[PDB]
Amino acid sequence: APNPKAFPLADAALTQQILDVVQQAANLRQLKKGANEATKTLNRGISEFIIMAADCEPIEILLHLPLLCEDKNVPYVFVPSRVALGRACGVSRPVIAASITTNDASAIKTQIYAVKDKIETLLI
Amino acid sequence: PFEILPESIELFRTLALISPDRLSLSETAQILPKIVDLKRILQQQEIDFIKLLPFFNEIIPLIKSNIKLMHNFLISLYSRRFPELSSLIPSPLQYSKVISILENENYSKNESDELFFHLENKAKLTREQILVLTMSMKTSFKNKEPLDIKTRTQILEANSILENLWKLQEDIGQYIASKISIIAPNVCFLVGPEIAAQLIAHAGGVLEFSRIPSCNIASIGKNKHLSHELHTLESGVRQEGYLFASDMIQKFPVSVHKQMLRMLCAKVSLAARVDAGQKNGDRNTVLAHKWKAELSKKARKLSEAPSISETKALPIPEDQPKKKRAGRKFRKYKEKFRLSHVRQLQNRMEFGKQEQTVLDSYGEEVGLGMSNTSLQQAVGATSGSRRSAGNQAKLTKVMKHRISEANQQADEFLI
Amino acid sequence: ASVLLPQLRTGWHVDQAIVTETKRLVVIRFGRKNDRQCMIMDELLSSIAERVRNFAVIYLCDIDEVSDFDEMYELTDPMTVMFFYHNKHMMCDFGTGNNNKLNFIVDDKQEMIDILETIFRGARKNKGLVVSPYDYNHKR
Amino acid sequence: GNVDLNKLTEEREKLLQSQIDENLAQLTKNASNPIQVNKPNAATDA
Amino acid sequence: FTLLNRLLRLIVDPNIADYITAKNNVVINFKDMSHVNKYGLIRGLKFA
Amino acid sequence: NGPEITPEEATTIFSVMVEWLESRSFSPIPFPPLTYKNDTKILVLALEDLKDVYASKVRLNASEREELALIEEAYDNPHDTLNRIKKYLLTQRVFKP
Amino acid sequence: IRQKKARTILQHLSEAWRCWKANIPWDVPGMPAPIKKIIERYIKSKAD
Amino acid sequence: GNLDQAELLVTQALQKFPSNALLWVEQIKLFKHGNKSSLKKTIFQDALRRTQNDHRVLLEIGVSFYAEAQYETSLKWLERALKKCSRYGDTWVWLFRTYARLGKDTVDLYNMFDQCEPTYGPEWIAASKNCTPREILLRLMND
Repeated sequence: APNPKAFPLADAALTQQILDVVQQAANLRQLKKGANEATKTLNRGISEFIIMAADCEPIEILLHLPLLCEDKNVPYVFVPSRVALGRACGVSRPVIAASITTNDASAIKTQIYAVKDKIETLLI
Repeated sequence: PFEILPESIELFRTLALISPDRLSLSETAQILPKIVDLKRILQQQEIDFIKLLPFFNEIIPLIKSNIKLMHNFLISLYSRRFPELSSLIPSPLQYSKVISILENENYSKNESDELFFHLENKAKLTREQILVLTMSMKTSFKNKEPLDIKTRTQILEANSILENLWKLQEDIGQYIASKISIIAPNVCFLVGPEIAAQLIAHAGGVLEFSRIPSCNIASIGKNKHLSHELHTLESGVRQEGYLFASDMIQKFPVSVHKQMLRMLCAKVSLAARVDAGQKNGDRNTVLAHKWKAELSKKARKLSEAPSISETKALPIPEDQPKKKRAGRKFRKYKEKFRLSHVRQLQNRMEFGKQEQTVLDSYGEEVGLGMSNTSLQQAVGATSGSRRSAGNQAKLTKVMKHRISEANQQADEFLI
Repeated sequence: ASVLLPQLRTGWHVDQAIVTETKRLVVIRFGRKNDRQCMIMDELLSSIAERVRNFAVIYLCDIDEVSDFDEMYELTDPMTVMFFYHNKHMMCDFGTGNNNKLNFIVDDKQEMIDILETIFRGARKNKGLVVSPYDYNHKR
Repeated sequence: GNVDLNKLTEEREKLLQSQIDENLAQLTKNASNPIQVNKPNAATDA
Repeated sequence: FTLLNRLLRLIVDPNIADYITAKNNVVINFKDMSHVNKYGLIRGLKFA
Repeated sequence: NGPEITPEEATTIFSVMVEWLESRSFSPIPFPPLTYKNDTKILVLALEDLKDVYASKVRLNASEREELALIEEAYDNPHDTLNRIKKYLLTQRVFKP
Repeated sequence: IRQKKARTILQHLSEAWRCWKANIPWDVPGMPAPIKKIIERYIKSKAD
Repeated sequence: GNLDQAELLVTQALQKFPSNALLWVEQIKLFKHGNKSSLKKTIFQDALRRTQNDHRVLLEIGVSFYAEAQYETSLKWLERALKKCSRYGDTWVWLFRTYARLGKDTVDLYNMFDQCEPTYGPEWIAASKNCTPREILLRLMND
């Protein structure tokens, strides 16, 4: 079962949507995988929204990213499966953190925005 | 007392103006003994508070900024007297010390103690550094008595303030080190306490350190990279810098330093993150242990080379002629390896005649041979025997890629 | 090498070895264990054996311990090697004159391999003689 | 001739166990040799 | 190289000198044995 | 044990150089300008020297071939090559061993 | 199973020599002391 | 005093309208304060990318460099800005200041000063609002 501190966890459909978005971004180079890269993105400001893995053990290695997001007002979720996330990113190896980055002239801008909105809805 | 430090912070911030700093300097001067002394005293006094930090985490970046500003000011003052000095000596404290030494005077034209003072008084000055400094002096330093005595006085003042600031910073770092096993236990476990302090101090808080992404950590606490100073090492680590100096890296051989260093950085970062996450007095320190173990394992693996392989045999020499192929597609490839028609011609040498040689400076030996037609030979050269496109030396995949990269870099530079 | 190459105990064994390699060629080294030249040859062949493996095979014979094969060389008996395929003796003309056996040390591992290769080729063809690529004519 | 190692041999005989002998680490080509062989050969594949 | 570098600086644009210094400081190799050239010029660099 | 030249020695010898230069009144060699007058010719010369080695030989090994290819590239896209060279001079502080 | 052991030791002997040639240390871990010493001696002799 | 809030606001603005050079300028200014003193060059690069080397962004960068007291670089930046669009003002002022700081001299600038000023440029505009000359205005700005 998934971690309590990994919050907000997505729901299934939402998770799927997010992964699709990630995949799209990966194809368009508008994504960055990896805790450290996510952090970098956040620092820059380029992060549109952050996707983490709930099933990161030891969860602690993420649980700065959420804080960062909060302090930068970037929405964020955890999805459940790090394997799935990795696959979406385009990496066989299992991944914990990714960042869909900003770029006005993306084909997938609209889609990304939708996902962002959804993420925001979750937060409270 | 306990209460002062926000005032100190405020004072530090007020300095965050720009050079020229003159009445500002005077203000700056005032700020110095007022504040930069009391803090030291407080530090010296054990048991004043444990929640000084995160105000010491708030202040250290400010302090750093202040120091930088001071350094800049100093450089401004000195430039046009000794422009290259900044280039030659990076570290601001060190620079200040050098300046002081340079000003000192007495037998400084010949030799004080000139090249003695540097080594002892400006502690850090390494032989290489010193040599470069000397060279610079010989060329670029003007040594015509200072633009004014006033100017000299000002620079002295700057040095005094800057030095004091540096001392304060050092004290703070020491304090952090003393505390760290409570601050960032995991990091300490991974690396060592002094190193942790150095890293953490540089960052700001542990939160700051965490925020720093792994790749950056390596080059925290590097000696600012002077182009003239040699760099390459058998190690292949480019970063040097605090972490690299740790046991965890420096215990293994030089083959593994680079990879090991890289590993360390990421694990250090992870540790920092963990520390940030955990609330005071949890001091879990299990993840860090695991990481350390893993690091060790990795190192061991790197050290341990591959098994001797079964010395792969030659194939049974059988003489098969199976191929028989041809095809525009397949011809080309093979055209690269086939002797060309002009080479075939060359390989024929006319029989009687003293057959035509190109004296190439490296070796005259070379006979064209019956490539060049009789009449042609009698007159001059040929581009009919510059025939082929199908063997014009093309690059490798790797080489091509490299060239592309280079081109890209060039383009970037041009922008 | 001692541990690297396989060594033979008796003449019968040797004969069996010679017969029973159908596919590969068979270099026997007839030599007195404690000699310099023989030792050198063994060392050379140790290296070669692994390489040539899929086409040739190397064996050792203590000539004092196994005295069956003094038919091969009329009791000249220096520390030699001999070449075999389908239980036929294989004849490797160097300069030396002893087309039968190489009774001399070659130092170039690669060279050794090449000569072995040549003899293998000859054997496959059916030839009994084979001219070495190299000359020799020094090491008699 | 071979005298300087006799003592060493004796020492070895004295010290080692069977278990130790059994667990002698099959040695890795510390001067990464086969890689180099592969690489030169590939460069100068004729 | 330090002495050399500064000497060069008296006759080339410093960048060039720096480049030269860096080049004379490479990892040399030989059939599985390195060393690094922290000192002592490389004779075979075309400018050398 | 550090550089065998002690600082005094360096000072002596550096000084000797500098004074000599002063005496000769020497305009220092400037960085190859982005649009150098004798650029192209120089490049050509360089490439010829590089080639030299091969002018004889009839086969090439792989490294040699690569070198030749590079030379050709330089010749054929001269401008690009020049730019690359300039970049290297500026920056490249590190090198294939 | 001594033949196998002998074979292994041959490789070790070779490999230390190789290392020496390269100019790299032969810091093999699990090897027992006296064997190691013997190997070192051998290498020294070879060098001589 | 509140800087984090400002930063947040800037970020929001960027998210909403990424291209708007003034937001970028503001961000740059914030960075120059010296909270990070890092992620600085990268940020600048980003700004340049988004603003297609916007006239004003370059100027801002130059100013920041001026503040940091690396003066040749600042001058270069200012020159670039000028090239991008000379009609804008504050840039000129900045250049003049840089020159003053350095040993360089103003004759060339004066010669090239034939082109317009209060067309655009914030400080310059403000000064104008506060007259009819141009060199006088420049002098005032310098002061």
